[PDB]
Amino acid sequence: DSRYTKFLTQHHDAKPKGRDDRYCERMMKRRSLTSPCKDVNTFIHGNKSNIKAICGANGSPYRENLRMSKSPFQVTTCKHTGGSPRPPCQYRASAGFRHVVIACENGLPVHFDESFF
Repeated sequence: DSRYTKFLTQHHDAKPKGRDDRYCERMMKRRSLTSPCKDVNTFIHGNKSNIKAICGANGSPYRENLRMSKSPFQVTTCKHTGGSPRPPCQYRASAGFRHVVIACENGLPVHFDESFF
């Protein structure tokens, strides 16, 4: 697989071990996002319940089909460097406490809008 399961696999790490370049390199490999190297990928920290609530009362409609969180989240964005689609995949991290924009379907998060950052 469902789009919700895919979203958790790609975008949720509750208690990150770090929030730097090496953290991104290790996590992109662990979540199988390195064949080919994914260009940009954000991990959202904290609990799952707060992320699901964006699809209800803790989010607001944003543009035609997206939703913006009403409060900020701890996030780490991983951006591919070197430009080779082939692994090993090197990444640069950008961590922050930011509002996030997602898409929801059936009350569940199914896509992360990387372009918002």
